[PDB]
Amino acid sequence: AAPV
Amino acid sequence: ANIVGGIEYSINNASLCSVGFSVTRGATKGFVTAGHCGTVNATARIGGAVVGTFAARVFPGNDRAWVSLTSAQTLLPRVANGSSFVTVRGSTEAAVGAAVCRSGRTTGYQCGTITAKNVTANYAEGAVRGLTQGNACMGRGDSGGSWITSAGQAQGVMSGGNVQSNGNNCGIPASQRSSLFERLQPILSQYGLSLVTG
Repeated sequence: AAPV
Repeated sequence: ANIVGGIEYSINNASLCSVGFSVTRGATKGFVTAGHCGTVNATARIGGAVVGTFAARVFPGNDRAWVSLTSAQTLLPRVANGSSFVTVRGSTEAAVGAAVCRSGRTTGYQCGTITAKNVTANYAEGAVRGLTQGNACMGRGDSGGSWITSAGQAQGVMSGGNVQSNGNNCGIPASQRSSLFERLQPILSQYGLSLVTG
């Protein structure tokens, strides 16, 4: 998961 | 500038994010967005012009912020859908299984359903807990942008999720997407904000  | 959910803004002349929703805090105009988009006092620009500054933020742990705007800005109860708009009516929170759409400057207006609540994202900066998951696609730059039902109930603001190598998750099937938003209700109560509605 990554911000966006 | 006219403040519409989903439109681009820049932060300290550097990062780009998307507007969540027009709000007021008493007489102060604002918009909600993602916390990871800016630190307190960072300068927001739209259309080349300064529009305001980050008033408050929480990220990680949560992923929320609001930008405090000059009085010259025009708050609107609207979210971009192409060149149309979705009218913002309220903030009734939809259940798992509901249809929902999101709006942002990279992938535009995308729709899907709510698939899970209370999801943790293990971002490099730290965990962000309590996020709602949908299967509308999204990509880099959509952060902060509106999540809203068709009937105008504002759900939250884009946080993040399973970005693929192309910068989005639009190229994988819906069943494989994790597109996560910060719920709107805790943002509104934390900061004492009211939606602008129409």
